[PDB]
Amino acid sequence: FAPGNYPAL
Amino acid sequence: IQRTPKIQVYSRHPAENGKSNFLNCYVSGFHPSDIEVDLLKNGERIEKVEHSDLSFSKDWSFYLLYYTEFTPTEKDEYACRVNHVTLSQPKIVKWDRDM
Amino acid sequence: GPHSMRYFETAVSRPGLEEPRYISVGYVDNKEFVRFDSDAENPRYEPRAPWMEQEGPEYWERETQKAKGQEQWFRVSLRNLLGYYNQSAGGSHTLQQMSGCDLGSDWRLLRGYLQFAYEGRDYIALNEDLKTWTAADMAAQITRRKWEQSGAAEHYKAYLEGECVEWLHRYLKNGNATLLRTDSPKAHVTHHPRSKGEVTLRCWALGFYPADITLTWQLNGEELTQDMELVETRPAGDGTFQKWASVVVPLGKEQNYTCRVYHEGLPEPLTLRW
Repeated sequence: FAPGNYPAL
Repeated sequence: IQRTPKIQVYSRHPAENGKSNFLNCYVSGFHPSDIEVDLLKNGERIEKVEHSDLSFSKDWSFYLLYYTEFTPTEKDEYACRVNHVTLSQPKIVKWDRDM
Repeated sequence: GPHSMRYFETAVSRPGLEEPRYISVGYVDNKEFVRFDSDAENPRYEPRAPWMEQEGPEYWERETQKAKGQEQWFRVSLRNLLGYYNQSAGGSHTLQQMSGCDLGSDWRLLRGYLQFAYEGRDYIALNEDLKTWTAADMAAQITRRKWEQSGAAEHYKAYLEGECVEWLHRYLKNGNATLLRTDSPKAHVTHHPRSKGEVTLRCWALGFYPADITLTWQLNGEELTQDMELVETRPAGDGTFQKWASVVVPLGKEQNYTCRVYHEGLPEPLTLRW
């Protein structure tokens, strides 16, 4: 169950 | 960064002439991922050769596993050739069964 | 013992193309159960594990959809990353990420994991408190500055502690037979002449699962740490692992040395010699 990064580097 | 690949040539099971085994070349600890790996038989590139998809470890270094179905013989020499940007020249590693 | 889930994501930019290559791989107890590759014909997470087949279209759909989201995330980040390190053009770059959660024998959370890396080096990692960040270098600081402002950590923290834990329990329930299994190692010793008055002794351990294992050499008592080459555990190709340890023993004097193998499925430490 993958994660989802929203704020970019 | 750049990390030279670590190479391990070995058979899935302990070798036994006339008996079907698997030849693996575990290339690991390298970076970047762009890598070139071949399995050799008596110095010739073995055509049909599979390998894991690609992954990396805690230290971010990548690792694959090249492999092929084969039947060891007393005189057949097997090796793995690897090329990475870290290598000035393709690094070959002989399969030392009696290891 | 412990259990875990990990998602190793890799994005590699490349010249002449604006779509970096994205490869995400999920593991359970360090075992591939899902994979996604932006270079495949029809990108989508694929089952890499037998117990993962029971997942319905809804499942794969959502998962794939997320991967699509990550690609953009990595496409962007890679871009900003280029600016942070005042890097040039038409070069190839790599941004990786590891996410996941560790669980104890009791299936209760132990650690939350999230950390990225640029060019094979550490960049930014969420600390074990799941609240603060640790920036490897100056650049990474800017990302932290921005990530603290957005309060991103709370979002990842939630995932790491809720959905990560919850979904691992499921996979563990489904992969019961595969994952929670154990294969005892099978050891043996080999001899070879190394120097003039010395000999190389190799302690072999084969066909064991999980990978974790301990091989030690010792002179009729205390253990040994000098001239003791221990090879990096490697995959056998059939799901089991292999590893060995060697030690430069003086010729003639050899049955004086012994090696022990430690491993889960082992009722008691394998002990043997030449």
